[PDB]
Amino acid sequence: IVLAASGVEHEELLSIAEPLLSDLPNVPRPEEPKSVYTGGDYRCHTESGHI
Amino acid sequence: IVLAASGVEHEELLSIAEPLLSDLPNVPRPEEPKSVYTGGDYRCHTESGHI
Repeated sequence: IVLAASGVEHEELLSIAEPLLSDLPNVPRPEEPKSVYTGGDYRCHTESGHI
Repeated sequence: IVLAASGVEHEELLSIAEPLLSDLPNVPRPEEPKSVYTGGDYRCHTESGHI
């Protein structure tokens, strides 16, 4: 998680977000899944109601 | 057009069906269309309410 402000001086948002967002428990980020690039082909002629 | 009967004497059937079909005009038969075999592939998933 990450906040991001575009018009807020840092002290305001920090003093506001510390009391609320400091309670989330600590857990180590699981690894990312795996994707590979392969060839392929896909095909679907439009509906006969459009031909 | 061809008439095919299973349990009928030929002469009676011919006598009945001669006055009705003999009047059709004669015309050369059009040449049969053609199709050449071509290996291909087809895929289409079922409606996704039944997976």
